[PDB]
Amino acid sequence: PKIHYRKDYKPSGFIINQVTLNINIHDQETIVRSVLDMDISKHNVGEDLVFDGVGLKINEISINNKKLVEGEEYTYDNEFLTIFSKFVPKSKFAFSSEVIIHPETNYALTGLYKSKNIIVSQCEATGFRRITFFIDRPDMMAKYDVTVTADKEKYPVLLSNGDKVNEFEIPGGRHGARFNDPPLKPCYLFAVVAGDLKHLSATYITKYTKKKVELYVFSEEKYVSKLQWALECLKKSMAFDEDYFGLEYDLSRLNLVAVSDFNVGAMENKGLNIFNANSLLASKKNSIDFSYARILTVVGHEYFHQYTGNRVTLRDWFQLTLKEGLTVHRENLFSEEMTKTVTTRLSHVDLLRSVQFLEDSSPLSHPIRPESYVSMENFYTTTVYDKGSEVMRMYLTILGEEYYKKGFDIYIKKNDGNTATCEDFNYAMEQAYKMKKADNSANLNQYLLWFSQSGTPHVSFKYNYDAEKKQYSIHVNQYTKPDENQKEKKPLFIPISVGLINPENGKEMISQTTLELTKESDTFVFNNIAVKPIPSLFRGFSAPVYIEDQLTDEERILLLKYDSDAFVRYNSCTNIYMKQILMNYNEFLKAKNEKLESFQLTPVNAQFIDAIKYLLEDPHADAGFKSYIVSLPQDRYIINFVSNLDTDVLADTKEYIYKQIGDKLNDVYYKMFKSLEAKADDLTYFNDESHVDFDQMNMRTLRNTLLSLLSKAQYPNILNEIIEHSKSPYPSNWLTSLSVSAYFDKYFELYDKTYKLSKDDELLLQEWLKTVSRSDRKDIYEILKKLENEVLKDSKNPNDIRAVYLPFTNNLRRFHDISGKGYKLIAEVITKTDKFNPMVATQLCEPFKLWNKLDTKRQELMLNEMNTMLQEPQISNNLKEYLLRLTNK
Ligand SMILES: O=C(CC1CCCC1)N[C@@H](C(=O)NO)c1ccc(-c2cc(F)c(F)c(F)c2)cc1
Ligand SMILES: [Mg+2]
Ligand SMILES: [Mg+2]
Ligand SMILES: [Mg+2]
Ligand SMILES: [Zn+2]
Repeated sequence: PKIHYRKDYKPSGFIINQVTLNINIHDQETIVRSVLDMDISKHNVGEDLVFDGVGLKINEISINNKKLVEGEEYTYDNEFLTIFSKFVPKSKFAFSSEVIIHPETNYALTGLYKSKNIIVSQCEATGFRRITFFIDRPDMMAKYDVTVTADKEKYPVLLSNGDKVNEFEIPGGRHGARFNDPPLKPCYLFAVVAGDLKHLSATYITKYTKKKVELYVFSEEKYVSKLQWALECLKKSMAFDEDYFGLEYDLSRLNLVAVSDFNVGAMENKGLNIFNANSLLASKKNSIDFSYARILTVVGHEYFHQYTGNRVTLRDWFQLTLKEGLTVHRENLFSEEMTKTVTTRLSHVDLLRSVQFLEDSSPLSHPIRPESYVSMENFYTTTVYDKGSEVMRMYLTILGEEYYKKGFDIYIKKNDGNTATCEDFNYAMEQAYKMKKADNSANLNQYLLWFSQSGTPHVSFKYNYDAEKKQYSIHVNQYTKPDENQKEKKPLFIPISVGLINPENGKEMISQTTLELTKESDTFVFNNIAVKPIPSLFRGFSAPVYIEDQLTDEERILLLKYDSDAFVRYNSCTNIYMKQILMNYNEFLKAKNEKLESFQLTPVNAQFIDAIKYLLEDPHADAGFKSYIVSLPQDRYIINFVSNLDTDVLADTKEYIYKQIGDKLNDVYYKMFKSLEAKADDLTYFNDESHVDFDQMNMRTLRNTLLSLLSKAQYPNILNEIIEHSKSPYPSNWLTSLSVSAYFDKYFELYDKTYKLSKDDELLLQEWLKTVSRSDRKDIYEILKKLENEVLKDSKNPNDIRAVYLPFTNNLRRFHDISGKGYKLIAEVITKTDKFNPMVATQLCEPFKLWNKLDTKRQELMLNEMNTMLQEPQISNNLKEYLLRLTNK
């Protein structure tokens, strides 16, 4: 297994200047002819010419139109085509090849493949080599001239990058289209699509150049009525890049294409963005509310890549976070501006501190720019994406908007049209830093440790107030635990956005302030502080760290009620919950270990419950924020704070705390569930796909959260509400009715009702599958078997497999059944999936990421299943390398 090392980067001895492709799609095979106009680079030392080429069937290869012969002049081992250096020209030459590939049976969904009746490519990271021979790395930038031919009846729509410059008929019912893309691009941005596609289209006029851009959104005919929101989102994305960053689209046309079979969310191929249908298609009758923010996010993300990834690209794959972290950050700015809801930022923090913090304390922990890799298909991690985004966001926090925009424009102007590295971005940010500090000696050299140092920093606080001096001090300490990547961790540049709240009136005591912590510890002193404040720390979650606020629950309640910052209010609530959870967990654990016949549990803080009621009853307070405060922290957030976590004890702990709060607040919950109905379920715009109301969707989130709490509590006659909820036109509601009916004898009645509502829309049926999978049912294992036999069967669609199994893996009580039956089940699915889709098989390993954080019995059970998977003779490269790293082999 070849290990690639970041320090080993060297430019190629060759240059590829022009790619001319002929892709001829036939019924049982696809023939790919390619001419590469090539040259010898200044770094050449007379080496063999080695092309990447994976799974290609060679018909012929030639240099300068002279056919090469296997064995004497070249070897091919199904991975590398080697042309011996004595046959490689010493000046400009043409390399040509004709190969046969087979998209119909390409179930791994990389390279050229068939998704239902659509032929589609996926080339990032190293998938272009599955289509034709290439030096398949992003610094080999070239011009592309691409012709595609196909049966006209089956494939009337043909698309590739660039301008369509010819269309022509071919004998035998075939036709072709030629696409010329003159701007240089790396091969991972190549794409081709062929199918019987239907579309919506619009014309966008850019802000400054006033160029007309044609926008096309494509799907199969059955779902063309689900394209409208995506088109709206694309217009919004273009306007935001113009308005915030001053950046306009440079091409005449942008196509977005939905396909049913896709390994991830979407892909930014230049002018031809290709999407998982679940991240492009929606309608109000056939989609849950989550689809609307998802499509906005993913359309936005792929659009923002046109600058941060496409026009400025990567020198090498170790720079992945330079385009992904930065594009996630750009999408976050966009979505926060579009939704105007605090829950957009809170949702990203919620994901980071559960999923990404877990990764960063697991054996898989890596920095956002790793030092090595074996599988690029395993490289696309929440660390690279989401911690990367927080690292890109910290530059904006440090510089402020005006200087951040100045630094970003420096980055774009200096690197437009070229490859770049993480240092290039830090350099541009540093220039803005010098401007802001009015100090040409200022630098961001320490900031580079965010790219190289793995692990989550811990930031802790102590305070001092001198009432006579009116002097307040915040003493701050930072610590990152040593791990496999650094034995000694260095202090980072941590920006701490802070406010000081007057506890008597709730008002701000200082102006906007960002503490710059650059040492292992520092003391920040504030004068003329007239009363002892409550500090509001890491406003907006200003650095990706474990925050240890050292506040009392009384102080946290005051912030929860009266602070100005949504994150600090949410975090103060989180911290109150965590203190309770750890305390009750240990009490339950003691009772279990000591086999106690009786014991006591510490009750939930009554002033905390009073504060929740106060916020819930405030009509001016935000419904999305309300849904967060009545929900306990994510299990994957909690696990970062408990060694040898017994999942049964945690489930008992959560149950006690929810029952404590519900015993006091259930009448409030029910009153709110009823009073929110009119605005939450308003149908005024149900048949307008352009009208999306994120506040209204948050009201539905709150109602569906409250209904779940009330159903679990067996609130009197709540089943009446559940049944009426099942009749709502909104899938978010009627799928919720299925979920919350798990606690009643009507579950299988609603199972059948909602199945019939879902079965005729591919994506809605996947949402139904997720709802069943996550149902809190004692018979969930029997239910999963029913889904397997009746709905899923032997589908190779990743959306189907992920929908059936991943939600169930979050069932704390049942997935972690002490028999190990849940670990056995998912391991069987992983091994089965690995036969045809190694990338998705590795995604299905997600529940095992926390294996060494569980109690010792469950550690043993998970490890046994992982070792069983590792012993499969046919295990893929992806899955083997992932499980070897995860099990510390
Ligand atoms: O969809 C997402 C996550 C979403 C983005 C917005 C909301 C979260 N991310 C994709 C992305 O960054 N798009 O810009 C992304 C695209 C291709 C690959 C990828 C595919 C393969 F088939 C490979 F083999 C491979 F090595 C790599 C992995 C990820
Ligand atoms: Mg092949
Ligand atoms: Mg405008
Ligand atoms: Mg299907
Ligand atoms: Zn991306």
